[PDB]
Amino acid sequence: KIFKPEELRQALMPTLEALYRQDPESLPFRQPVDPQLLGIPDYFDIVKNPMDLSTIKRKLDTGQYQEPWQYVDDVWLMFNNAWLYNRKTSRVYKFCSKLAEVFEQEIDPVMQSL
Ligand SMILES: CCOc1ccc(C(C)=O)cc1NC(=O)c1ccc(OCCN2CC=NCC2)c(C(=O)OC)c1
Repeated sequence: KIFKPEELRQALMPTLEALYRQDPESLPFRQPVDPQLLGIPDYFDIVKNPMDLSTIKRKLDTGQYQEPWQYVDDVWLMFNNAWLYNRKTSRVYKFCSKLAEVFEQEIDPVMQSL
């Protein structure tokens, strides 16, 4: 099956917007982690493949995904980076867990429809 870029955008962008809409939980994920600004210079020593909502959105807008599972992989890369880097008591870690719950719920019916 070939998935056209606009088909993927129409189906998958609403699932990304569902993550963006989460407040407070999406706020640390709306832009790439800037380790200098945030005062966490060890970040890139631990997270080798950074990912965030704005990068995923740009990839959808520029047709960088051929298959739905590639989009899902990037969302999960974002989650796994945050669970890897952050302590389990931290805001970012617990916010990540909430976003993963939202995403699981949103992506399932969409995948059925694709
Ligand atoms: C200090 C440690 O922070 C982090 C550590 C790890 C990670 C990840 C993904 O692993 C992320 C962060 N945090 C951030 O990236 C971050 C970035 C910007 C934020 O807000 C943006 C601005 N707005 C809020 C203030 N006024 C208006 C506009 C936030 C935030 O607000 O989270 C609650 C977090």
